[PDB]
Amino acid sequence: RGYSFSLTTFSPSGKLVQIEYALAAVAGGAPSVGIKAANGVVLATEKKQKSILYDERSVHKVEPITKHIGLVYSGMGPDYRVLVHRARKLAQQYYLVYQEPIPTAQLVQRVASVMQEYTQSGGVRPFGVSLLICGWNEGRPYLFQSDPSGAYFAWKATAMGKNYVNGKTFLEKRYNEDLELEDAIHTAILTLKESFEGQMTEDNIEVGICNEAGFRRLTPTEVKDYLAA
Amino acid sequence: QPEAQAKVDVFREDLCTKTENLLGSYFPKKISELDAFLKEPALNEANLSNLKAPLDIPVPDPCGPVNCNEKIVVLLQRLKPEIKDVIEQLNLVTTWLQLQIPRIEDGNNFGVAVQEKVFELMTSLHTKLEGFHTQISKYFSERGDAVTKAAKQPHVGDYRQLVHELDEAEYRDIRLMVMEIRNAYAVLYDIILKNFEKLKKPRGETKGMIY
Amino acid sequence: QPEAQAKVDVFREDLCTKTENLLGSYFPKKISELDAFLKEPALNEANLSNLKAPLDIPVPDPCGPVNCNEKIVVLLQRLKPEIKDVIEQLNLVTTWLQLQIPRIEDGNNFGVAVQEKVFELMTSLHTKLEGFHTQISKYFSERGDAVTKAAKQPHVGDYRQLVHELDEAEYRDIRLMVMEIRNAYAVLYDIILKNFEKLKKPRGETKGMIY
Amino acid sequence: SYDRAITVFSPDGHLFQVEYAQEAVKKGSTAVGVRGRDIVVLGVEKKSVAKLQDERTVRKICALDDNVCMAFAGLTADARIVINRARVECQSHRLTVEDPVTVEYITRYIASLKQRYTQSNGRRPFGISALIVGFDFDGTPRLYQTDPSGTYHAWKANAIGRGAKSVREFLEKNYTDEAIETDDLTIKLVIKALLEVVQSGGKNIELAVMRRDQSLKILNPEEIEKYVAEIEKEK
Amino acid sequence: FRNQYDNDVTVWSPQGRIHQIEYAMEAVKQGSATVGLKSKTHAVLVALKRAQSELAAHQKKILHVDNHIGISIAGLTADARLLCNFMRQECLDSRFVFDRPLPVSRLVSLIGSKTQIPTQRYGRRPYGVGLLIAGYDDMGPHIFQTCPSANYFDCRAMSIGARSQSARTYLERHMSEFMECNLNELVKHGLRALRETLPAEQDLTTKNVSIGIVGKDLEFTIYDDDDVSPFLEGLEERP
Amino acid sequence: MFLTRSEYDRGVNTFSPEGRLFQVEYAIEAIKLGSTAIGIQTSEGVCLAVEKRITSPLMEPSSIEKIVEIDAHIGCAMSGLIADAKTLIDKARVETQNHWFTYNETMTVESVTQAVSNLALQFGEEDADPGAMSRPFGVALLFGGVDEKGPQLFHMDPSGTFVQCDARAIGSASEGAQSSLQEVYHKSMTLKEAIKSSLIILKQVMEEKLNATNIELATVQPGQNFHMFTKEELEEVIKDI
Amino acid sequence: RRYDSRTTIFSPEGRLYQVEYAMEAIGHAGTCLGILANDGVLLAAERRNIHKLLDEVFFSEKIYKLNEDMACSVAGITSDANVLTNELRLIAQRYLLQYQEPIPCEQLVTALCDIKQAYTQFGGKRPFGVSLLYIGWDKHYGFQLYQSDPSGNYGGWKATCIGNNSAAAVSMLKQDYKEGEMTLKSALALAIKVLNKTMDVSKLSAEKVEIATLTRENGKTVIRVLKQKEVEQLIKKHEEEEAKAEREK
Amino acid sequence: SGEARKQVEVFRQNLFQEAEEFLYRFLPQKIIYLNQLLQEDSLNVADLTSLRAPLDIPIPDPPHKCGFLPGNEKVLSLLALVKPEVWTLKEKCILVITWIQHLIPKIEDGNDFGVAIQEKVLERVNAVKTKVEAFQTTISKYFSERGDAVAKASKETHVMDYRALVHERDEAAYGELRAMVLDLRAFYAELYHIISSNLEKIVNPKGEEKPSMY
Amino acid sequence: SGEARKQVEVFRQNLFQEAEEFLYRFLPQKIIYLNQLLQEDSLNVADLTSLRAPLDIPIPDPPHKCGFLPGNEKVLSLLALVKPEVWTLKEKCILVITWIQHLIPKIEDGNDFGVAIQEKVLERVNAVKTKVEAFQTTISKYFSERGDAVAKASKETHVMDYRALVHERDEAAYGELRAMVLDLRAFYAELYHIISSNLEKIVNPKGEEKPSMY
Repeated sequence: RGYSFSLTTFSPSGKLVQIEYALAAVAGGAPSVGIKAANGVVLATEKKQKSILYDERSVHKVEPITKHIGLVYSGMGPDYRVLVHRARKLAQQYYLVYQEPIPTAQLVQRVASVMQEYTQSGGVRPFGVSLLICGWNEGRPYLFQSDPSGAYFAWKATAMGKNYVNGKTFLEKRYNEDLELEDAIHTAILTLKESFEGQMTEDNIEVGICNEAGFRRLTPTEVKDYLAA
Repeated sequence: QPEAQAKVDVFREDLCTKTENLLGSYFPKKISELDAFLKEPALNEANLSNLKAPLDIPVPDPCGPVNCNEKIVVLLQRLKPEIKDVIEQLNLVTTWLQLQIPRIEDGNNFGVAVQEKVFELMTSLHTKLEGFHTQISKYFSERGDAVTKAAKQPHVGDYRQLVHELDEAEYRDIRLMVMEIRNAYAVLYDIILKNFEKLKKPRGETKGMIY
Repeated sequence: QPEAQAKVDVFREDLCTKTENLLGSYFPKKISELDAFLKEPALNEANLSNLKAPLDIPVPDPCGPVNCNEKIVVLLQRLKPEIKDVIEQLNLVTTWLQLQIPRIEDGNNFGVAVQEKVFELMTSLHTKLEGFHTQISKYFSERGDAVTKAAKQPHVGDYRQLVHELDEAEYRDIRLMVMEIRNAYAVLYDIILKNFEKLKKPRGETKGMIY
Repeated sequence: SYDRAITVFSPDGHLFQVEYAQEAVKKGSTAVGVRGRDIVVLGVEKKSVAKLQDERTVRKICALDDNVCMAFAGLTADARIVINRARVECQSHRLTVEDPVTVEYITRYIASLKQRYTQSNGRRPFGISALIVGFDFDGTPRLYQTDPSGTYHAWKANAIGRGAKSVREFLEKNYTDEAIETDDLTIKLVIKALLEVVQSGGKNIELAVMRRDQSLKILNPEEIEKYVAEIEKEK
Repeated sequence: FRNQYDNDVTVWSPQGRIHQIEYAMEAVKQGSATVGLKSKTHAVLVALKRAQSELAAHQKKILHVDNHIGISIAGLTADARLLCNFMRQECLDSRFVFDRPLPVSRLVSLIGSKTQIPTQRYGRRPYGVGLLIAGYDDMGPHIFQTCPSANYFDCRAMSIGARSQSARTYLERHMSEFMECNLNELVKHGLRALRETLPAEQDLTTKNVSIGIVGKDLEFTIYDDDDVSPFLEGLEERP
Repeated sequence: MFLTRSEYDRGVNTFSPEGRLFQVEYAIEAIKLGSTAIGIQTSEGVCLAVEKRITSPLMEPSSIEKIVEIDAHIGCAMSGLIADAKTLIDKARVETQNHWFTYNETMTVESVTQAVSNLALQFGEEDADPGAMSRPFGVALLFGGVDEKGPQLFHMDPSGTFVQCDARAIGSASEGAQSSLQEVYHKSMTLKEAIKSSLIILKQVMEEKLNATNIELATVQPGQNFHMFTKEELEEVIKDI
Repeated sequence: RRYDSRTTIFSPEGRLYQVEYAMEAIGHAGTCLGILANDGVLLAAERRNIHKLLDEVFFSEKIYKLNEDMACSVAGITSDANVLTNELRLIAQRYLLQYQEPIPCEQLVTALCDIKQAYTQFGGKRPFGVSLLYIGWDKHYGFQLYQSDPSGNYGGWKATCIGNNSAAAVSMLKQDYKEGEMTLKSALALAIKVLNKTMDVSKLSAEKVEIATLTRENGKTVIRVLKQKEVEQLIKKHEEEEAKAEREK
Repeated sequence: SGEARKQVEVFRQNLFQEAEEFLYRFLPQKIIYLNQLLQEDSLNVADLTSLRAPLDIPIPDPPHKCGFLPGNEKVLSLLALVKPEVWTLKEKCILVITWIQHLIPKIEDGNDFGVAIQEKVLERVNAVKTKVEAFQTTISKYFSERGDAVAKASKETHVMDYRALVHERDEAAYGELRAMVLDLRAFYAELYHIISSNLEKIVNPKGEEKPSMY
Repeated sequence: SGEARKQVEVFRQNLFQEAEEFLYRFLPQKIIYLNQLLQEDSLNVADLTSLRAPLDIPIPDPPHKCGFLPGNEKVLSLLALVKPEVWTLKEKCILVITWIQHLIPKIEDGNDFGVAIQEKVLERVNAVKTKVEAFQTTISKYFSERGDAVAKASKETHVMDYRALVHERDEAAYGELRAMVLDLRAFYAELYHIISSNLEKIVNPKGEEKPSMY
């Protein structure tokens, strides 16, 4: 009824419906999986393209906010770019003020605060993208998810996007805390494999790894090797 | 004046307890009982030609008493108690919900709404069951008219066919009423059970108090 | 006009006092009497066959006075005063709320709305009771039609069955009516009692005196 | 139809949302003020201890400044904003004119704040009515009341809040020059009146007196017990 | 239904008509009639004022913007007072900046621009006053009318207000005579034209008629209750 | 046959088919909710009278203030919402004072009404300023004062229109009081006759019996400044009725 | 019809429904409990989140340290909470800069509550949907526990629970809490007992609860989140104590 | 034509004076008279057995047209008292509906609230009209129904349900008459209350013309 | 009480399996079976005159009860084929209606889109039910109408319209049986199409549990 349309209106039952509707957008998004291994965090997502015509090198689902922090998204694509840019900017502001790379937890709190701001005003629409943010700070791997609501949770492993619920179950069954990243990247490709609905190919999937060295996107050749397994 | 408040209170408590018993036990037991009746062979007969009962009316170039179709009558005797029972229980559920409806207020209406939507569905079942009762009553009158017409006019073959047809139709209607009653009992349970928290306490817990 | 005012005031006072008496004392008392009546054995009979009454129609290979089902008649005689009593009470309560409805105004309609919602429920009951009153009459006419039909056409067995079926149905309907009559008295008590403050004073007595 | 916006005027020229805010005041706890010749007494009912709740935090009666005290009935939070804003003004007047605020100046200021909220949509009228008691420079006792609308009136005695109608009737009959003759008698009148509307006894009334130059004093629960006893004994 | 498309000035109707602007135009009809006519040397405004009650004074229908320009209002008085102030300030501004009486035509263009902005933007209602503006500038006597819609027209003569068709009719038939008319004749012709608007029982009186005259040698002057007596006395009786 | 749809009434800034701007009209209706106030202008002076409408004996009569002094020369009797009146009386008080400061003279009653009227007209969202009430003001003020032109009474309405009135009644019983005023008013009446006549009309319109407490009466004769009859003076005049 | 949208419209009957609707949200949230004891004040919360793949990187999910001398637990929309906690931390630091003394506990609560009232009064913003318990020691009133509501109305409570099954907890606390006799050790036990009843899980996981205690030691307040081993001992002690009473029965 | 307006104006004025008089005289008097008819024991009979009226039809037993079977006299005398009242109310209700219909104002875009008060009052007057008209139909239905039962009962002497129907039909009319006299009394009362409470808006729906804003 | 939920859940699990089975197998199979009947020559008779059945009623002329008049055999054989078919569709629809009603979720303020997909489907199933129930009624009416017309013809041998009516009634029934089978075929098809396309929301209206905002 009336509660559904407004974003500043709590429904009888105290649910802000437009945010719930916004989360539904993320669910419709392409599957994305994040596993936090002891030595690293692997972020991977499906980049399935409608046609061979699309040039894959042009746009990347997995992006680097800073040398040690990288993010993947499930949801509305235009929105991801806005958040990524604000994130890249928020980090540079930390560097200028404190001259130290931003701790990952700090960026996720800051990006989330931006998301909450969009939620408050009637004029704007909540962002429809959820971000998985992975980083290596203080010799420790970190993985975090920020939902359109503005809430950040820390996940040892999680999957967002289509078939998220099934993905999480597969991961809970296959997750070992002591896993090394080389094993973990394999676990992730398997998790995506569950819902791919097509032959996975190097182009169809995009994967990124965070370690002491810092966030990097595995190039297509490297993934082909991992897929060969 | 609460001098007789005890009478009002007893009725209120009794309805609540009776309802719990119907919701907790009678409805589950009846669904099993009815499923057994559907399993029972009388309800399921493949060829209605078997159901057909002979008419003694003479065929033209003084009719003896022409009996009814016993098979149909026996099925009716099993079904008639059940129809009346569901109507009584439906009244009980309606009464219980109405006692649960709270003091009318401007807001926090969701809950009063849930109650109304549930009340509407129960009332819809009441109508269908009242209709089922009417269909049972009409069968005797129509069949009786059909046999008299057949007897008065032996020349008309169709009137004879109508008696057989009305019988065939009644068997099918009875089986459907039984199927519907089983369905009606279950839906009544599904609606009340799924929405029980709101039906029982529509307004919800008392809040902090802004004033 | 002042002499006229006295006549109007007398009615206004009389309606208000009577309603409080009905709600305060008569309604609780009636709920108790009716629930007792439902428990009374005549109202609950396990075998409807006992209800069946003799048909003297001579079965064909001269009809003596056929008689009414006394058991149904005695129950009806108990039920009929109650059905009439409830309708009268509904009128008193409907009139009372109507006199309570305040001068029409463009706001603070809540309260006038509560009065309207209750009226809808009271009106619904009045409609349902009228249906009960009508049903009682139809039973006598319908059964009478069936017996004449049975007498006219002894050959048709179904007509005799109809007379028995009608009596059983009436017994079942009467049982529901008693339950519903008790429920109506109860629901009326709950709705009027719960929202009494708005019904008695729809607008409210506040005088901020902003103007 | 004409009740959804403060700005809209109903056919018949009634602004409904302002009237509805006045209804909110009625839901609030009762408060009574009596202007005695030398003492002004403000008394408010306390809803309940709740057992596990500290009572120091809940205070209906507050001092706007040394010479002005206010009691409120209505949404509690709004009162805290109005009380705070009045306190800033009392001090600001002292800064601007070097003189202590008269009781009426504070009443007019509080009223204007409320009217400002009623005037434009996009703000909700403060749902509070307040009794402001004070002694003026001449030393005349003054009692004023304000309503969500922004109307201020001076009342010799008044009750705001739930049951106000009943207490005000009691006060109309009970109030007399004779009753206000003794400072104790004045405290007794308010206690007696609140007793009429309070479901419990003295346990549920918080009462305070402001004397000609003395600061507001919230009477100790024991002092209240003594007064209720004298009243009960006399009954 | 078509209840929709009429709520705001920002909604175009399916057939190209902005209804609120039209509804605003209806406001001028509600007001008392006013007639404006011009001669080669003078421009005249005559108005039929209305009174709330016998005790109450008749309202002001003719207002002086400047020595060379004056207006007569038909419609909501409030909108008129606001527009008049804008016009007066625009005229005062020209004298301070350029030391020239503002050309009357230029002022009407400015009133049009201010008036149009409410029509296209959500928010302020379209002004619902209809204004007849009369002035003598170097180009000559000028009579202009402004609709609640910002459109403005230059007229040999015009009547705006209730029952103003009747006046326009008289003016059209006797129009040629006006150009060479003397001032007394021109006001007399106008008083007759507004008389047509009046109900048959009602008659022009010193109390309900206001005459404003501006000319090469005459600064805009509003002859009022006792000063309309010279112009009114010469008039005849109802046709 | 009833067509009661309305649907153009809600929301100022909306012109009804027929161009009626109903919200403003409804505001004019509000003044009828207010207590009746009657003003008579006579050569001797202008007299203003109002009915207090005191709800409870405990409320102090002095506080109800339906007649107030804008300045010594001009006074105002207000009927309608009390609160919006307070703003309009304030604009008037500041404008009279601003005129003394800028021009060292006393504003005429008409200019002061024009000044308050200008504020009332702003309700239309005419200006971009945030601090302007969106709703039309709900008060009608009768402003009476002795100026250069002698005793004058101007009546202002929520629309913001102002007119001189020899006698006007604003308020609940204005219709009917006005009718009576029309019969009684003669230009030659002295203030003494007017005070008696106005109070006679008020006694008829007011529900309660007239008593010094229930009425407020003021006069601004040319030599004197705004004067409010005290209870003693009021008692003498009411006794004469 | 609908007088429950926009947060600025009083309903006939004077109720602001949007605030009431907001209060409903706190009910869905995980239970948080605070008990005041003569020695110290404790906050214990139920970490509703129990998904196996979640990491306890933070000091606490629901307990936040507003200032050296005070702490808060939040129940309600998490995003709204993050905004309020940031604000509370700034409000406190501003008092210290201005008066160079720690913010008195009530004042921090009163100020946040004022931000919460404003959101209710002005038209565009939704009322904040969080209810939070503040625990702190102030020189003026010693150890204090305060509970806040979306309304902006705050209260001082010796013990209170906000969130799911709050009513059951308050009832249990009402009989169990002994005024003037509570010690942190006893209170931690009362907390485990009430939490056990309120939480649906038969056994408190000891990973399903977070308990934080504020005590003044050596003249400086210490807010410590009890580590899991410490809580596990408390759960075992309760399990044994209740079992012993059952064994006696 | 002014003369045509005058002729309607004469009718309108007469209706207003009658309505005012009916409101201050006939309506209060009727409430009292009807309450008395209800108070009278005739409509307050404790046992319906006394109302049972002789049905002289010979029953069939083993070894001509029935003699005149008259209508239940008790019911008829009550019907004779009620029938004038049903018509007085219908006519007086009609007078009121015309008064309101005449008072309805020229259709306008807004300030149509007074019209609404008139519409809601009319809706009540219409509802009362349908109920009262039905009462008149019931009287005829009773005579036809009782008559048909008497005919059937004589035609088939054996069936005794038909005999019960005659007794029941008579019983119902006694019950109905009691309710009907109650309703007419209540209806005069409700009409007086709605009209008196809302008289100002009904008499002058749009009110005094708004002071010129134009 | 848990025991009660278990039995009802069993009924639900049975309903789900039966409903799924019906959609997967019975509905497609029936569409083929009913289309076969339409193609069958019996339902595609070129000349309706062939369907005419003899009415041996003596035709009157200027100088006994008619011999038994049998019902058109062709129509009865066809009706016998149609009457079982009508019943199965009504039963299979009732199974679907119950399944959807069982699946309707707990009433909640938000996420009511799924409830709507179900409600829209319920509307189609309700509409189909009324149409099919009507078909069952028509079968009964044909026998009664043909019979009454035959009776009238015998009583009044002279009127020949009565004779034509009987022949006409039979031709009408034949046309309607063809339409009814065509409708049953279509109804089976429509239910498969609406349920198949909208199955995910119909089975799972609310959807999976969302991430916690609390």
